[PDB]
Amino acid sequence: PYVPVHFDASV
Amino acid sequence: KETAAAKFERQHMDSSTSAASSSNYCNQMMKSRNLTKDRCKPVNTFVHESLADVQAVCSQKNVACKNGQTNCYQSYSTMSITDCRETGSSKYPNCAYKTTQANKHIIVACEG
Repeated sequence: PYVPVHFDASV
Repeated sequence: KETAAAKFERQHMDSSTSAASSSNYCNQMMKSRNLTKDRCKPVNTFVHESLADVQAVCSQKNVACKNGQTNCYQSYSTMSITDCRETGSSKYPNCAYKTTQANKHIIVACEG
């Protein structure tokens, strides 16, 4: 499945 | 070896708390999550939401990552997050962080 692998930023 | 997905949960998920409860949160969490093992990670963000809610971000708003990659996604909703940033007194192995609570949209890179 397609999952989060990196936290890029908070906006 | 630890999977990139598993590394994501360890480094950034904190579904057991709704928000940072004290100034010591970052210090305690960075340590317990093993983020200060080889050196002090300078910045880190924890998300205080269910894993399912964060996993769903991979099907939300597709956007460019800060480095130009095209597999980033922005949450439609704001989330309870904690920002951890190294303090001037931080010195490996006694890594020290400032805890900042916030509610913002998150941007993650997804793979599958």
